[PDB]
Amino acid sequence: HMDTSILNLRYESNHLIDLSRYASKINIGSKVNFDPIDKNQIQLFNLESSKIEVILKNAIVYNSMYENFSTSFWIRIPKYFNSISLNNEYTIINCMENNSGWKVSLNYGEIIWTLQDTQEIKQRVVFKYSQMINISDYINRWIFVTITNNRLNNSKIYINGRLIDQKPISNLGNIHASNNIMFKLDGCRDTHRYIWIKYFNLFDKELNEKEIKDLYDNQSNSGILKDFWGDYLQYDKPYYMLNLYDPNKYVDVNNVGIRGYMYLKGPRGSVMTTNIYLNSSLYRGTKFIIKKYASGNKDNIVRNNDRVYINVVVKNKEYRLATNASQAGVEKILSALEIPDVGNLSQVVVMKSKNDQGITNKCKMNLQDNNGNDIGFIGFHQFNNIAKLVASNWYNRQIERSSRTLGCSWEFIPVDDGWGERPLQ
Ligand SMILES: CC(=O)N[C@H]1[C@H]([C@H](O)[C@H](O)CO)O[C@@](O[C@@H]2[C@@H](O)[C@H](O)O[C@H](CO)[C@@H]2O)(C(=O)O)C[C@@H]1O
Repeated sequence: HMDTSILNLRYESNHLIDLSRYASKINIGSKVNFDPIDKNQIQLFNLESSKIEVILKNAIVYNSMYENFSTSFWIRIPKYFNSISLNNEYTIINCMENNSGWKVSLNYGEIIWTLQDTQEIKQRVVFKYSQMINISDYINRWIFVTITNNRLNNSKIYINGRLIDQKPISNLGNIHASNNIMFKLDGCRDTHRYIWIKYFNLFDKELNEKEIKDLYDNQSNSGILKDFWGDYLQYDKPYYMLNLYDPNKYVDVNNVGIRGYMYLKGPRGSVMTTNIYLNSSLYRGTKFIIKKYASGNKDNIVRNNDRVYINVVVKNKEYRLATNASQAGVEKILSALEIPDVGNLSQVVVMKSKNDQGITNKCKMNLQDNNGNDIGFIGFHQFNNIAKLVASNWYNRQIERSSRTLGCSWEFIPVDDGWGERPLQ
């Protein structure tokens, strides 16, 4: 019954603007980069001119002993690669003046919130993520940050709608924040560092748990499927495949044609920089390309419920993922077929977004016959110790979001500069 956002930065009507009633003024530097496909995604480099300043209407400048307030935004932070990034806290969102106010800063594996009163009393709340981990929910993936502040008790940091850390701030006095907000890498020693950011909001209350969940859901664009990094999933774009039940395996073929089969094999192998990161290799196996079938939309964005074809790239040539549904048993083994030779075989796939408590960006792929009847979600099944890819209605008959739909949960991984791995070929 009341929108509590007092700043809402959004790309609309050809400009990045504040949608709130305050219409705070925005100044964009010459070295700010925008995503051509998703116009709201903003890239800030470690350069002077790569910045955005917001001039706040005076009535919303924070100068108080008592007022509760919150902030939210989405961020995508490239993997830290070099020891130059160790022990180097750098500001990214600045509303400090004369050593009072608030800021968001980053450090190796950290997102930090700092409040400081006019007597120089400080409090920090921190989200810490490891870079020594097989598959990270956080490294180089879009994350939803929310920070809330109750002047009588705690400051809280949430990540993807989940509470991470809370610390008391009731000892802080008057906090006199800056007249402007500066989005800019300030004090970062790594010359190659950047961030992606979108949807920055300020709120004039402490947001509650539900409000934060709703904000997360709404801002996530659930009508559009996402790749592994959290960007829009696209047609005609090569992707490496991740199966969430077996994250240490990758997709391979051996032989194309109807006597061949797709399968999962492991382990993936590792990428490493000693003391800096140790992760599973992501660029392994045969790449998949999503192809337009039924969609009436002209763009290359894959939408929830889009019926598509899936192509497999083998030796730089495209083949069609298909199966003969007539085969005995509920599990229908998938093959990589010459596109002209697919005939009446089952090949149409319905793309669907999943969302739950686990990792973000999950996709399901429901194979259908040519009459539109379900063959089943694409997962895998053991045949003589070989984990062959299959379409199976066994998945569709399982309880939703429960652990038995893990095997048919996939993510699509394109090569990305914030990951830094070199493909083997
Ligand atoms: C709750 C229950 O009965 N669970 C069964 C399970 C279900 O039938 C299935 O998961 C659907 O929910 O099936 C089980 O596996 C069976 C094998 O033990 C048996 O040798 O062969 C069966 C098929 O002919 C079937 O595969 C399973 O998945 O564990 C048995 C389990 O109790």
